[PDB]
Amino acid sequence: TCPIFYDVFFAVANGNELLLDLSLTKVAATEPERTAMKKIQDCYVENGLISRVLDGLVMTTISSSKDCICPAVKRDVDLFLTGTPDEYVEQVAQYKALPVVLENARILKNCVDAKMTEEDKENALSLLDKIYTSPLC
Amino acid sequence: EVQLVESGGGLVQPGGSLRLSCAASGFTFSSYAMSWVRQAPGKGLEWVSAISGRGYNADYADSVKGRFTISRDNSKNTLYLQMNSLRAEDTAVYYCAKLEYFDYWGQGTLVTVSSASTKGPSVFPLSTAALGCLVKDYFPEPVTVSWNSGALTSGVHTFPAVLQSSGLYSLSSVVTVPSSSLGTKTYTCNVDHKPSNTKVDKRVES
Amino acid sequence: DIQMTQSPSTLSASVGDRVTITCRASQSISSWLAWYQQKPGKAPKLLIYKASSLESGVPSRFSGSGSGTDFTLTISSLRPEDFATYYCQQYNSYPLTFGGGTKVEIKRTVAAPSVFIFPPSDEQLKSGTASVVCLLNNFYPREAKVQWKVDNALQSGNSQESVTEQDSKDSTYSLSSTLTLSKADYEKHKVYACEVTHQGLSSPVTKSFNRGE
Ligand SMILES: [Ca+2]
Repeated sequence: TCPIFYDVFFAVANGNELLLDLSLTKVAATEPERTAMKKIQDCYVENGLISRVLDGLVMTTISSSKDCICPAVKRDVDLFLTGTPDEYVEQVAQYKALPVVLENARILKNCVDAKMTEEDKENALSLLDKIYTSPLC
Repeated sequence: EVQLVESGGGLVQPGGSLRLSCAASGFTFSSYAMSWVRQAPGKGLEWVSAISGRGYNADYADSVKGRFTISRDNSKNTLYLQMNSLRAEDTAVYYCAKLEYFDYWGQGTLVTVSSASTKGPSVFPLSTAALGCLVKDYFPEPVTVSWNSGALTSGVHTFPAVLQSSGLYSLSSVVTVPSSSLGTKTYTCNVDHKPSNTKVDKRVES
Repeated sequence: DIQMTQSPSTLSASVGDRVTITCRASQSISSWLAWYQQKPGKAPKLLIYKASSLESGVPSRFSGSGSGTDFTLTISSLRPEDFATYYCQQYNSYPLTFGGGTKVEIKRTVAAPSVFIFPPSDEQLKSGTASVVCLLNNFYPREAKVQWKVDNALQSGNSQESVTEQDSKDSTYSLSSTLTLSKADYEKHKVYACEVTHQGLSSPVTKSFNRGE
C-alpha cells in the first residue's frame, strides 16, 4: 500500500543525500520541492541515528494500527510540518507513548520548525500531494 | 542550453595522479546529483562515481573505492574527480553526466595510463593484389595513415591498434590494388603520429 | 550490486526490419531503467527513461516495455541512422550499472574473405624482431577462425588480431592477424602459414611462404 511514499520517507530519514537525490528524481520533484525535503533530511542527520530508529518506530506503529495510503499516516505528516510542537507530540502519544519516543518527537519537530520557512513547508506538502495522487500510490 | 565541459585528462604512469574537472552551466547545479561515467577502448559504459547536490554524500564503483575522490564546488558550478593510484585498467574516456539517468553528457576527456614515454612509430612495409605498412612500437594513440598523400583512398583499410605486452601500440594499414599495376606505379604510405611530432613516408614494392 | 544482462550482444538487420533488444536485471528495479544509443566517436544519447517514457526529440519508432526484472527496447521500422550500439542502465539503486551493449549492424549477403600473407620485411628483421601478418579482406559475417602454423606446429599465445567495423561502401569486415616472433626464433623455422576458416568458404583456405621466398 502506497510504496512510493515509504520509499521517499525512507530516503529522507536514512540521511544519505545521494540516495535522496535519487528518490527526488524518481518522483519528478521541482528544485524548490528538492530543497524542502533536504531540509527535512538535515534534521534526521543532525539528530543522529536514533532519530531515524525512533521515528521509524512511530511510522511503523501508526501504519499497523486499527486506523490503517492511510489517512492516519497522512495526518501524522501534516502535523509534523504544519501543526504546533504540542499538537504533533500529543498525536504521536496516542499511537506510542514511550518517554524516549516523545522526547525524539519534540526534538525533530523543533528542528524542522527552526530550519524550514513557510515556503519550504508548503513545497514539502505540494510534493507530498503529487505522491498521494500518483497511480503508483 | 545545458553544457558540460570536461578537462584535465591526459597521460599518466601507473601509480600516479590526475584531477578531472567539469564546468557545468544552463541549470541550477546544486539541486542535482552529478556522476562520472567511463569507457575503455572498444568496451561498454561503466559508472565510476557520483556525488549529491550539496556534496554531503558520494558513492564509487568497488574497483575505484579509496583511490578516487569525487567533489564539487557549488559556487563555481564545477565537478571534480581526483584520480589517484591509477592503473592500466583505468585507461578510458571519462564523461561527467547530470542526474541519475544521464539526460546530458559532456564530450568526454581521454585518460591513458602507461609506463611508456611518448615515442614515434617504426613503419615497415608489407587478379587483385594487396600491400601495406606495419606501424609498430608507438605511444600514445593515435596514428593516422594515408596512401600516396591522400590520392589513394579507394579500398584502404586501417586497423584498430592493438596494445602489445611491451606497453607500446601497433597497427597495420592495407590497400588492395589491381595486380598489373605493381612495378609501374608507386605505392607509398604516410604515417603521422602527432603526439611525438613524427611523420614517416614508406615506399612499398615487390 | 545489480547485474544487467543485455541480449543479444550482436544482431544484424536491414532497413525496415523490426529490432528487439532484451535486458534483464538480477533483482527487481521496478520501472527504473533507461536506454541509450551510441554511435562511433560520440557520447551516448538518451532514448527511453523510466522503462517506457520517450525522451523529447526521440522518434516514436523507439519504444520500451517491462517491469521488475525483464525489459525490452523495440525499434519498429529501422532507419539508416539507427545502426549503432545500444545500452540499458538501471537507476533503481547505487551503484548505477549498465548492460554489456548490443551492436546493431547492417545485414548483407555472405562474402568470403580474400586471404593474403605478408612476410616480415628485411628492414624489421635487421632491428631484431619478426612480425608475420595475415590479412582477411572484405567478408561477412565477422565470425572467422585464423590458425597459425610454423612447420605444421599449431600456434597460440603469440599473435593478436584486429577487426575493422563494417565498411561504409559494402558493409563488409576486414581482419588482420599478426604473428610476432624474435629474429632468432623466426630463422629456426622455414614454412609459415595462416589457415582461414569462414562461413563463406566451403573448405579452409591456407596461405603460406618459405623464408627466402
Ligand atoms: Ca514523522
